[PDB]
Amino acid sequence: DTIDPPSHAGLEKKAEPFWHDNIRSKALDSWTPADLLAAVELANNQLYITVLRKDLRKEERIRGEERDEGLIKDLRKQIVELQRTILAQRRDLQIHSHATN
Amino acid sequence: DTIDPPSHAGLEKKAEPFWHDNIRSKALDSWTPADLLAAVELANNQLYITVLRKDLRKEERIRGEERDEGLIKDLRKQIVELQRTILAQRRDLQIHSHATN
Amino acid sequence: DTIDPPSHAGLEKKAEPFWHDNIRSKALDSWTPADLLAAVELANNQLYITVLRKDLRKEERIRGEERDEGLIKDLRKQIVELQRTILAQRRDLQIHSHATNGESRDQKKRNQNDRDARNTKN
Amino acid sequence: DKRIRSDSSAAAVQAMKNAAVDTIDPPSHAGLEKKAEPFWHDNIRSKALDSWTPADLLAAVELANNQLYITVLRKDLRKEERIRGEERDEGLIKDLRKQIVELQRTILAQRRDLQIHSHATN
Amino acid sequence: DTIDPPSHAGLEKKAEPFWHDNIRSKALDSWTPADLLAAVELANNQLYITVLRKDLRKEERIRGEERDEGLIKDLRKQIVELQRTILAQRRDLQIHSHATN
Amino acid sequence: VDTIDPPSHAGLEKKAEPFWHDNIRSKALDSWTPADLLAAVELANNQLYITVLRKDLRKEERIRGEERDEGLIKDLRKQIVELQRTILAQRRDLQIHSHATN
Amino acid sequence: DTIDPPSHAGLEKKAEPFWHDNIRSKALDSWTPADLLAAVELANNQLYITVLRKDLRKEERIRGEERDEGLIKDLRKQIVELQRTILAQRRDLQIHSHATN
Amino acid sequence: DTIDPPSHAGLEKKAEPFWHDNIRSKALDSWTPADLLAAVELANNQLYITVLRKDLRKEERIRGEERDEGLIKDLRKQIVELQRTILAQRRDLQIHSHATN
Amino acid sequence: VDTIDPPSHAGLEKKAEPFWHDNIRSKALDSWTPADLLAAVELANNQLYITVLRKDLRKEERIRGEERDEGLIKDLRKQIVELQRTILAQRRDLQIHSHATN
DNA sequence: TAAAACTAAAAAAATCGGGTTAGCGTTA
DNA sequence: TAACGCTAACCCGATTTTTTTAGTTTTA
Repeated sequence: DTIDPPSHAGLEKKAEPFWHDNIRSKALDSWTPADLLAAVELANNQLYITVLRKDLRKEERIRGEERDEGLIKDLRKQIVELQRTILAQRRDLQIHSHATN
Repeated sequence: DTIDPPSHAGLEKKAEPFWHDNIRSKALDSWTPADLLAAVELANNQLYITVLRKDLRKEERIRGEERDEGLIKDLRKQIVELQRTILAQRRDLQIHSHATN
Repeated sequence: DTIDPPSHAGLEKKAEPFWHDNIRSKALDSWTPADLLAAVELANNQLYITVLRKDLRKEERIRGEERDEGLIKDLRKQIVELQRTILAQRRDLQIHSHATNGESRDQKKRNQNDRDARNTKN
Repeated sequence: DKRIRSDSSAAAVQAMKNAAVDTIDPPSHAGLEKKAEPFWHDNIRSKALDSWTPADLLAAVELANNQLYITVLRKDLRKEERIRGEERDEGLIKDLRKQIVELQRTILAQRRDLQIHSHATN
Repeated sequence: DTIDPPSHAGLEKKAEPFWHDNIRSKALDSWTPADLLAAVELANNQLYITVLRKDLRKEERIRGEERDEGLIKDLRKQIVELQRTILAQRRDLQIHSHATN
Repeated sequence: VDTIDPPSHAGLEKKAEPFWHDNIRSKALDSWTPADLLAAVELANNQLYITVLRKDLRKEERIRGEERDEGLIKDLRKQIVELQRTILAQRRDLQIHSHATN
Repeated sequence: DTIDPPSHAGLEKKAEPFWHDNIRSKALDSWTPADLLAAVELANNQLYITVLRKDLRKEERIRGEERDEGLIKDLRKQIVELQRTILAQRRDLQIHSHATN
Repeated sequence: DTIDPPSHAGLEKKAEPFWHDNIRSKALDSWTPADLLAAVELANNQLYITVLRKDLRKEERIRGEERDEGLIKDLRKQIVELQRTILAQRRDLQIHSHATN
Repeated sequence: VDTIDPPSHAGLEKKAEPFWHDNIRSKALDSWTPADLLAAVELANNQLYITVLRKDLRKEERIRGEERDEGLIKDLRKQIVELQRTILAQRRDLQIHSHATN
């Protein structure tokens, strides 16, 4: 009850869980080839947030002179940029809540 | 009564109270798998504001030469950025007041 | 009647007056659990403006070499940013005037009648 | 549910009831500055008294404080513009000029949010 | 016939000509107390443009080493910012052409 | 007669009069309010000022060698675009843009 | 048949070809005096792009130490800014395709 | 079954898989010559994301003094810029989900 | 004759002609005004210029070691996105975007 | 060389044209 | 004590202004 991702698109291995969730959220007939390309980019981004968040939690534990507040500031911003991009991607595929019921 | 969060998404442990509140705000049938991924990001952010606010109140108590006005300025900005992101996330899930009232 | 704020959300103690005012501005049945979380953030910000304004008035009194014009400039900007964020928060909860009274054009007459009353008096 | 027709007798009662109570008093916790009261009274009188919610009144304090604060900054600016020679701080002059425009634009947004802009009142 | 400006608002003396022109541009009954406050800010800005333009013409006459191109650049920008603000203010009072034509 | 005269206090520059006359003729004379006429002075002054800046820019572009100031050239180019975009907004505000006049 | 450009507006001599094209693209009766002023600015800009592009092609030929990558970058940006301004100007005069098709 | 890309447009060789997917997502009669040019730019961008992502994963493996956090920051931003441009391109060709579903 | 010829003064580059012909054919010939043809030259020149910048970029990306200029690489990448976005605006302005033609 | 400050375009908020309720006098 | 004749308040979908934001330039 799913589709398999395009080979050329380059879905990361740990992103598959995310891919399956996105595809199941809209009628299977309604996925075009163009949409499936776009869905790879969405899944990759949803994965990448988990990776950056891990990086950030590490840096926040360090305390004293070693603590890099500049890096902390950057990781915080990169996480918000991804989150907002993901909202745009969802809207583009019409799998945002307004379009689904 | 509620749904359980996706394992791969990475909901932080102290964010569960927030997760439960968000899911209860809209009919259970109307949550898709894509929406549940998005709801993890919302809950994590609602938690993270409480964490930053604690950090800020600490720095504001310090007075004299030790007081870092640059860090105070940054924490204040990061808190507004999160707040505005949360409004966007709510709208995307249709759990903002207009959609529920 | 009112609602009590969520424990986990972390409403600051001196923010309670603000919380009560916001909740009373819309029908109690119409508050969801998601909205109540959002209402804590609104109340905290309405409090925090009063705190920054106090900080600013202090710095503006200082004169001479000690006067920090850079800090004065920053506090002034932070106050406008908060104010604009509060307008967005209000809109999100539908407790801004448009949502609690309707389209602008549908307020025209209501107001006229009041202006009229106010003359008959004088 | 629907609001009373502005035709109704009922409507004309509320209007007369309204103008008897001339104004509302500002929330204590909000922190209206003392010299801002004149501005507060003008804003409240510009729309029907029944139509002010508790949420709106909090927001109206922020509007009044800003309308006052413009007069304060403008005084500061006129002082600096008189100074000439080496003492003249063109950097501060530039900043005061910008802060005044930012406030002005914020005030327009605040008015619209409370529905006391001309479109809603005329 | 006209209205008199609020005392506390602080209409500058040389701004009165501008004040009178703005008030005459819409029916006298239709000015509320809130509008009159707002109209002071409009009149002060229409005055202030004339003041800055005088300052600019002075600096543009100076030539050689004394010429301050940085100040010239700033005065030019300040004049455009005022002009754009005045268009917003006009719209807010409904004395822009669309509302009066 | 054909036109209106500009408000004295507004400060229409002398060489801007040709522009003023063109703008006023572009909409019915009865339809000009006192508020509009103030706004129309700012429009005319800006339409003049573009011609002045353009002259300044063409001078600097002729200079070549070490004397050539590329920083000033860059600034004059930007100032001219900002004015042009402001003029579009001003026209819209007076309803003398093409959409309103057919 | 065409109209002749206003003298005071300052249409550049080599811009006339552009002027003629723009005027012919909409009914002659429908040009007001205000529009003709605006049309001069459009024609001057359409000319000036050709001039900057020539400047850019010169700089791109130079190679070695003499090559100014900073100027190349600036000329590239100035050309895009003009192009986008021209789109706005066209729309304002209602000689864009939507209005004429 | 498909169309062949314009020679002058310059579709990169490894982009062909992407090209085929995009063309198949809309009725063949409905592709104009202008659209086909635009579709080359879309395909090239969908390819180029895979290339940048590879570059980024390399830099993220390096640790110690050699690690360039500045380059890591830049690659992360360039990937989001491409992704947002791709959404605009899709909308322009009407092969986004709203137009096809 | 199923196309139009470009205005001489507009300055269509020689290698841009293939692009010009494709754009003109994408909309009914009667519907091209003289103003549109000027605008269409700018569109064609930009569609060409992307191919030129992309070639420049691929050269710089091959260089590795100390010679590699990451600053130039960053700039070329940005210039390519700016052009792309401008082209979308130009298409819409001429009504040869898919919505108008489908 | 990073931090502050500008600036288009997209996402959002307000407005608007035209239709439908439904209250409420007022005429009988 | 009704029935009828208006209007005000609300509603749906379209379009117009405005804010927010992603992204660039500037300045110390």
